[PDB]
Amino acid sequence: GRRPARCYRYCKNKPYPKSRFCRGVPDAKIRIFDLGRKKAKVDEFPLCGHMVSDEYEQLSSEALEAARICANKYMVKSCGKDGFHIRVRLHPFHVIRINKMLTGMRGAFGKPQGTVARVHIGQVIMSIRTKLQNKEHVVEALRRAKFKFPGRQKIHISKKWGFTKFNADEFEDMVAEKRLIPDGCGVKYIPNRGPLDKWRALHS
Amino acid sequence: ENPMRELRIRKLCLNICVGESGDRLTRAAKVLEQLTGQTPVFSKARYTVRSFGIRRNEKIAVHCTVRGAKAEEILEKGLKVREYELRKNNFSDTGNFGFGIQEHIDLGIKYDPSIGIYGLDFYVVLGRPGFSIADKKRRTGCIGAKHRISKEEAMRWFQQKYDGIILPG
Amino acid sequence: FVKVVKNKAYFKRYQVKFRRRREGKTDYYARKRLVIQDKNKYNTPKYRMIVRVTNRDIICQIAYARIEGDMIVCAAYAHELPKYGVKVGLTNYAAAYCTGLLLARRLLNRFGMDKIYEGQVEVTGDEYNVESIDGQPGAFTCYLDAGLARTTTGNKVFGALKGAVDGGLSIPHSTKRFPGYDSESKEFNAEVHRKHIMGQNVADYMRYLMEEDEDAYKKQFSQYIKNNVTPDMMEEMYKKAHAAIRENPVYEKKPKREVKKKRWNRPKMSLAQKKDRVAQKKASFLRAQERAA
Amino acid sequence: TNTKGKRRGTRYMFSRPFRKHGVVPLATYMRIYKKGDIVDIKGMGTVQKGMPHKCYHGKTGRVYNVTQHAVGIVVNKQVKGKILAKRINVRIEHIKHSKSRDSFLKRVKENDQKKKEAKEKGTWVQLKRQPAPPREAHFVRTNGKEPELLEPIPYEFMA
RNA sequence: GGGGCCGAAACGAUCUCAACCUAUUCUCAAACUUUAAAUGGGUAAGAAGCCCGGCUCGCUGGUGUGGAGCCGGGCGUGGAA
RNA sequence: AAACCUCCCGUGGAGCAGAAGGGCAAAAGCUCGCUUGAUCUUGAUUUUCAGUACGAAUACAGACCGUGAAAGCGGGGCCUC
RNA sequence: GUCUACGGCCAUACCACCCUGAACGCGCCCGAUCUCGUCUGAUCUCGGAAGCUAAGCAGGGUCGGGCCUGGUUAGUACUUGGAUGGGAGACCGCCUGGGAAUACCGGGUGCUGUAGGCUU
Repeated sequence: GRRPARCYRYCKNKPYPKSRFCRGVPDAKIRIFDLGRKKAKVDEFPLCGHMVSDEYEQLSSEALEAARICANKYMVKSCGKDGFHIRVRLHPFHVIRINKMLTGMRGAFGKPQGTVARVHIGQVIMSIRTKLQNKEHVVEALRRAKFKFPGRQKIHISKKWGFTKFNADEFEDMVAEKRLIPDGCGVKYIPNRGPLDKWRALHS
Repeated sequence: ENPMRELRIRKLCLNICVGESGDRLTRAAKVLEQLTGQTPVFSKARYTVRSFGIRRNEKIAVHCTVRGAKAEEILEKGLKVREYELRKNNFSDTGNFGFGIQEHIDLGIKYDPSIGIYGLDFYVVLGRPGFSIADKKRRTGCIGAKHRISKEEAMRWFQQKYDGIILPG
Repeated sequence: FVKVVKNKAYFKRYQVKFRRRREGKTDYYARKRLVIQDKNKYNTPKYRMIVRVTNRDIICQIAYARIEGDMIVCAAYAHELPKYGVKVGLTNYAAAYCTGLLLARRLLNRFGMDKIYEGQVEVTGDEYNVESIDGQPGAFTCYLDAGLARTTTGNKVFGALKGAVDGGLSIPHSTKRFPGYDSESKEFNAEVHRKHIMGQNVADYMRYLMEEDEDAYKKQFSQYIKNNVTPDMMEEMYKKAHAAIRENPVYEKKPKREVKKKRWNRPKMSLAQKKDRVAQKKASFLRAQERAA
Repeated sequence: TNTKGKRRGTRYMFSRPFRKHGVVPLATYMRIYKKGDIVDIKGMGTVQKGMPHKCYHGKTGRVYNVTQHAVGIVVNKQVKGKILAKRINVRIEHIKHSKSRDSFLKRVKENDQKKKEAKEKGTWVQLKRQPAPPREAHFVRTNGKEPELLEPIPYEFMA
């Protein structure tokens, strides 16, 4: 029992997050923001397939859940139950409002309906990483998740190694020369600016 | 061959907590009065605790601080009660120690029917000559890094002065 | 484990206090009240009586604030008193009076009022103040600076105050902090203040020590014995010291000999040496594992 | 309608900058201010007495009265039909010397030096300031090498 | 610290699972901010200004000190578009 | 786990009567000593402004004072009702 | 070169650890009758000078943190003005001028006023 997404598609008002003033907000539908084999190192999922928005719109939490289930449902079936790691990079913080009828607009200020996620042009919505032989399994599964989102979205396969900020063609040599240390989902960048005893902790 | 890195005692703090107030508190003041030789100073409650039966701004405990050669005589008398025995946990991380007793009669105080049993609580503050920088008026400052008293250094000072037989744990 | 307080964010938010505040010398709350002038005065200097009693000396100075830094027009130290005939006891109340007296007489010498505003010569310890003489240049005025010193009754900071006032400096003050002002009966005894100025409070102590045991007398007043100072002769010794200040308060500079020009301190290490050290340490560490393996 | 308070919207105006809180520096207090000095206003949040109104913040005025520990100045405030030359009383911590005038005074002294000089010579030296002229046609050289060709980049989707 | 396990028990051992700590990482804030624009708001761009010499002051005043006001005099080369 | 004492860290993350914002660390906070500048009287200015009031406030001036050793501070409440 | 007293700018000055201090100094330190205040000369105040750089303090160092100043980020984001520009809209492109902030990578780790000392 709610209004369609056409009413709240555009970013019309200022950001209105859930805070001390904005209280009494019902809980967002999306709770888990990443699943799969999330307990995995960065050496086994070097694909980094991304979902990139193309408009300046609002993405609701139930729309994120709709594209979370359908992308995950086929992705388990395609490569396996633990052959992937997916994330959603929109956390819905903006709170939309209702002017509920039973008077007119005599003192009409809105009541929270739910959360919604503001997105910019070119900002990543959904990120999927897996092995190299599941490239076409990720692209067409993300096409299935496009139908759960309003507006136009485009599919881009990034050149980044996993969910890190480093380029995938040159991720290996820093590991061998010891400038990068993996720690679970991410990697540790080691500058030459710390104490030299930290350098003596490695290189031995 | 250190000139004045010798570990002396800065103060000996004595406090008695009768628990609530009143006639029990003021009768325990005479216990600490004759033990030291100076007028003790009471202490107020910080706030209200119905669990312990105290309320705001209440005379709970009485405390006194002893300096000079009077402090070590009390410390030497208190270690007779404790059999020259301490524990590893008694020493603090700041290189100080202390212990609590249960009966003041064995400290040379004669028993009284009205003035009943009141245990003590000892805490020893070790120090070096030069520790008064952190609490004087004009030119304050932290007392070094290797000039501080560590937990390990406080253990061996007791073992050479009073033949420490401290059990582990 | 528990949270570390001094993290990166701690030093980012941390605002350091003033350099003299961090060192702990200047009380900046009282400084604003002391030295700042009224804006309708238009660069009229506000002279201040700086007294700083250290462990083995007493420093008395006169200052007024310019924007580049306050100007010490005249100064007087307690270690100059041996020239006037004070061999020992340079950090006592009596020496505090002389260095306060020395600064006032020295200051009057520069501006040209040695003869005018003589002050107290028969010094007693009662209330005294300098009245401006009509048809004459005005009496000098300044304000006492205790700094961080606890201003209780009988402090040495007020001893230099009495010396400066008797020297001929019009400083506003009361008799509440002078030694002799009885706290409970609320009256000032001038005879008690005279005893501290001439130093009979030290004389009574040294007479007390010689009677009760001799060896503690040797320990306490060591250089007093070496300089042949007995309680009988100190009063006129100070009067001669007080007298000798009066005729010649001017200060002569010590001649500067040619400097040897050698560096006792360790100089700052350069960047190239900084870069070489870490490379050398890395090379030594790398060959250490090679020898081990 | 908003309220008519004295300090409305001064959350960031009368606030000290980052890592500049604490004791006010003593150089601002003991500055000297004569009559006719060009003075700008910047309200300081530490002191509260003698605080100027927020409408004068960032404006400049001229000194007409100097009291013991405050300076009265005449500012130029515009209210909806005209500029009022109004008189305000303000404490010292909100008072700074305006250096807009200082560039003109150092120019007058330099001009008068060059007015007494060349008076025995008679030469009309250019005395007024001039705007930026055309760039005075000049020869530009390249040392043998040819100017390397630049190229627009092909498009690749960075995101 | 809850579940157990070898333990009479033991910070003895033991797989953990929990909150906490330390380096990371995703996403924000009209009533958050270290930073921080563009557009704007005041000024000044000389004669009502400078440089001199001197008198008055009951205000301030080591000091015909400081400040203000009065006089007399000289600078026109009209002090950015 | 919270009663009382000591040591160390502690840019303030507590407190300043209240709603919120700003500001404050040998303070403007906590605790003592003394006091009633919360006293009398002209004028000027700011705040809403029509540049009119009321209220609030800001420098002063003339007095009597409080406090402090003094500089100074104070003619109500750290400022915004 | 360096120190003391009073400061100006208020982290290039702070923070953590280590090393060195010749001389003057600054302090540590020894006591409590007098001035003074505490439960206690621990603090404060006073009277001193047997010892000491152990500490404070000064200087130096850390592929140190922090801070200051630069490059990169980036002519990106943003933005004055303009179009009978696009697009269904959301928004975007162009002309005209201005022009940021992260992450990341470099350099530096107090100058200075007066008076008074030491290195005679």
